[PDB]
Amino acid sequence: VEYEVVSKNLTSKMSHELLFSVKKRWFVKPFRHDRQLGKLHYKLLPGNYIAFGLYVLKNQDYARFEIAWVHVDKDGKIEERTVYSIETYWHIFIDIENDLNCPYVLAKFIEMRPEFHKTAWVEESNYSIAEDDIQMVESIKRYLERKI
Ligand SMILES: [Mg+2]
Repeated sequence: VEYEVVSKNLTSKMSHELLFSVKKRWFVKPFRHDRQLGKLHYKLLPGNYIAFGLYVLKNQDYARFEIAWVHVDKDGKIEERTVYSIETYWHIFIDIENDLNCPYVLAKFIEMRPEFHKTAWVEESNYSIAEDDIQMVESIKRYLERKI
């Protein structure tokens, strides 16, 4: 199964979506990264993945952050759900990058946001976090709650 997520930076707004490998425990290698529509493409062994989404209306100093759970079965059948959604000031997410005491995956995801008018690029990372998906997703929430 190849699944589609949006990844675009426009003068008005950005929308930064990234899948995550519960299995490899670090972001998923996209084969194609379309700059022509604002899209990423994915090759993924059927199983469990976390969609990290970041939407930002800059003229509103606005940013909505969401974590969804992507469950796709051995028949290729997709089903999603959001597990988490926070809304907040965009300027706050920027500072979270520099925040040292801030969940690495979160603090790195913010870092992978797309260059102006282009598509965020997932890198070959052979580093793996300590926590399993649940512990992680939690501390990513534990933090944001406090950081707002
Ligand atoms: Mg299942």
